[PDB]
Parts: sequence; structure tokens; C-alpha cells
Amino acid sequence: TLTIDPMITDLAGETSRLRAAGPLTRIDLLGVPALAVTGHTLARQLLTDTRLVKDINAWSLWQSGTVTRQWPLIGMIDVDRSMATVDGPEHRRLRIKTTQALTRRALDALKPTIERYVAELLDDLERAGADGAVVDLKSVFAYPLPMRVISALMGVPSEDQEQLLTWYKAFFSILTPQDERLRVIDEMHGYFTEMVRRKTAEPGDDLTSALIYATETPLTEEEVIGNLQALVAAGHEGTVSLILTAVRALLSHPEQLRLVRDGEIGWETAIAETLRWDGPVIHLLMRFATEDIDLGDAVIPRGEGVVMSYRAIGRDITVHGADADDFDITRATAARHISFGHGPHICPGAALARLEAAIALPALFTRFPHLHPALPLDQIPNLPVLTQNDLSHFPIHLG
Ligand code: HEM
Ligand SMILES: C[C@]12CC[C@H]3[C@@H](CCC4=CC(=O)CC[C@@]43C)[C@@H]1CC[C@@H]2O
Repeated sequence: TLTIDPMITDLAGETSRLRAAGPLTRIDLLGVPALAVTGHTLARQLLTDTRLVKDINAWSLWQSGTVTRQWPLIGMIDVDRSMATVDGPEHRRLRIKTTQALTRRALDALKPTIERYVAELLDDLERAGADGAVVDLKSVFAYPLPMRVISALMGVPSEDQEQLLTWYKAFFSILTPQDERLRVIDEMHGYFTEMVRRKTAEPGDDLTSALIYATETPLTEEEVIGNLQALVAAGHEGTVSLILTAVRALLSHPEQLRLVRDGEIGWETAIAETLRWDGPVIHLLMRFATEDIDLGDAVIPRGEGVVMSYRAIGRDITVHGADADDFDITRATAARHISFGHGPHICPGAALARLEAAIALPALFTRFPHLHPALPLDQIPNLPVLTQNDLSHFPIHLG
């Protein structure tokens, strides 16, 4: 069994240990055992296997009361009913209105909004960078942008977004005391409950109102609340990491940065290789076997929990080759990654996340062509967030 270090002290060694022990291996998540899927081919297979569900009531550890809400990771699994917790035909019903809102056409009408948030945040970088002062790319640029974009889509007031970010920081950190974590989870549920009620009595041009007023069976209020929570949480968290890890990877590989600025390699292709090599998700919790799953050299027992170790999956040497642990935007398999998932629960906002990074990254390097880091890589740790690739900071000189 591999114990996942909640402090993320040795992410590179742990990721390689997971790859070496895979494609299926036992992990320990803060005292709770589970199975981690670390192989790319096995992941794609299980992600489309209908004997694996997200419903926590299918977990034997939850049924028996062995895992309770005292577990610091329980907020990642015991969530309100939504597209993230259901499978089968009900899943399509809880997802279809959202996917209609995230089409290639639908995002075109949203593209100018993103471009304005980007331009506003670039000005914040310039203001904080007066007199050659080092600026935190994260806190000034990468962290606020995805929250402003998902808030505009969902209809979250601008005045409320700081509070949401404050809640999410405590929610993700393993250093949050468990009584405070549970209080924040409750306060967040109460916030989105009251927002859904407010939008029910006053709909707007936003996705929350669309989820309430669709004209199949209408979503229950619980399901709208659950979808809203999953959309804001995933919608703001992942893209922050993507923007920062892409900048970090290209600044430390200047010859590849030259390729994208000169147009030899598209930004969309650099974003794909960032997702494969250093993506926003480390481990995805959690799936549960409704019956014994015979793989042929291993069995997944009924009721067992199954984690998708997407970071290890991205480093799969069988699919990507011997240099899988290297960042190379020119590799042929960069588009074959599954860092947005696979199967029916594949990220519904994958196109929006790709668009946000595809706007922000060239915007950043056009506005500040000579930007460079103010800290070396060994002084940029991950935050203690076990399941997410969350960077502490990225100080830069604007140049
Ligand atoms: C770089 C940015 C992002 C990454 C890497 C990412 C990745 C993922 C992954 C790995 C999953 C779950 C796959 C699984 O179940 O195994 C997921 C689910 C989900 N994501 Fe994303 N995501 C990103 C951005 C977004 C955005 C922008 C939105 C919304 C606009 C979003 C909304 C969701 C939702 C609602 C789910 C649950 C879908 C379901 O269970 O049917 N995410 N995402
Ligand atoms: C894990 C995640 C952030 C946490 C999200 C999760 C989707 C379901 C969910 C809804 C909540 O109420 C809290 C956070 C969670 C648990 C997201 C899937 C993509 C992103 O990485």
C-alpha cells in the first residue's frame, strides 16, 4: 500500500512510485484504503465500465460507518446530488442543460467576456508591478480569472466572489481544522441554496436560471443546487492550476516557449502537453464497484473505492514513451491525454477551460514579453491539497 502524503513533499517520487506499482495498486488516503488506477489503458476501460458508480452509498466503508464526516477528504465525495454523483440515464438528465451551455457556439458568445476579464487582470499585474516590484502571478492574475468567468456564466454576484474564494481555500487545504472544514462546507451549501432560491424568484441570463426554468422532468431544487456547487468548484479550481503550470513549464523550457511565440507550435498544443505532464488533477475521488470486477490478473471487490490517479496516468510510458516524465510540446501523443477524464463523467467544461487558457496565456506574453520568474522552481511548492495540483505562488518580474 502506498500512503499518499497530504503535505505533497515528494510529488515526483510518489507519482513515479504509483506508475511503477500500477496500473492498479492499493493506496492509503489518510487512514482510508482504496484502489488507485494509474494506467492509461485501464483508466479508459474503467471510466466506461458501468459497474463503477460515484454514489457514496455504494462504498462499503460508508455503508459500515468506517468512513464518516470526520475524514478530512469527505468533502470531495459526500457532496450534494448532481451530475457528479449519478450514473446512467439520470446522469444525462442532470447534465444536458449544462452541456448545451458549453458548446463551441455557446462559448463564442462568452469569449469577449473572458477577454475583458483577462485585460482587466493584466492591468492589475501592471499596477502591482510598478517600480520593478515582483508580482504574484497567482494571486493577481491566475487565481481570480476562472472565478470571474464561472461566476459570470452561473450568475454569481461579483461582490460575493471573494467570500467564495475564502471558503474554497479552507475547503481544499488539509491544514483546515475539521470542525472549520465542516462549518465552511455547510456555509457554502447555505450560500448556493439561497442563490438558487433567489434565481428562482428572479431569473437572469445565466446558467443557474436556465437550470431552474428548463421546459423531460425538471431538475429538483436539490439537483440545481448540486450542479451549481460542482460547476463553481471545478470551474474555478482547475484552470488556475493550468494557467500557472503552463507558464512555469514554458519559462523553464525557453526553447519551447519560443516555438509557441513564433507560432511553430499552437498554444492549444502547449496547453495539451501541460495537461498531460503537469495537469490540475492529481487524484479523482471516487468510484465504487457495484459487483466484483474481474480484470483477469486482479479483481476489484464489490463495494471497494477506486481512485483515478490522473497525474500518474499522464506519465504512462506505454502510451507516451520513455520520455513521458519530460515536458515536450512537440510530442505526438500530447493530444491523447485524458486529464479531463473519459467516459460519461468527462469534464463538461473542458472546452471552456481550454478557451480560458488559450486566451490568457498569449495575452500574458504579449503584454509582458520579457516576464520571468522571481523564484527558482525549488522555492515553488504545492499547497497541501492532496487531490489537486495547487501551486503556492508564482512570483514574476514583469520585465
Ligand atoms: C483545466 C481545467 C479543468 C480540468 C483539468 C478539469 C478536470 C476534470 C476531471 C478530471 C473531472 C472528473 C473526471 C472523472 O469523473 O473521473 C471533471 C469533472 C467535472 N468538471 Fe472539470 N476540469 C476543469 C475545468 C472545469 C470547468 C471550467 C468546469 C465548468 C465550467 C468544470 C466542471 C466540471 C463538472 C461539473 C464536472 C463533473 C461532471 C460529471 O461528473 O458529469 N470543470 N473535471
Ligand atoms: C475535483 C473538482 C474540485 C471539487 C469538486 C469536484 C466536482 C464535485 C464537487 C462539488 C462540491 O460541492 C465540492 C467540490 C467537488 C468535490 C471537481 C471535479 C473536477 C475538480 O477537480
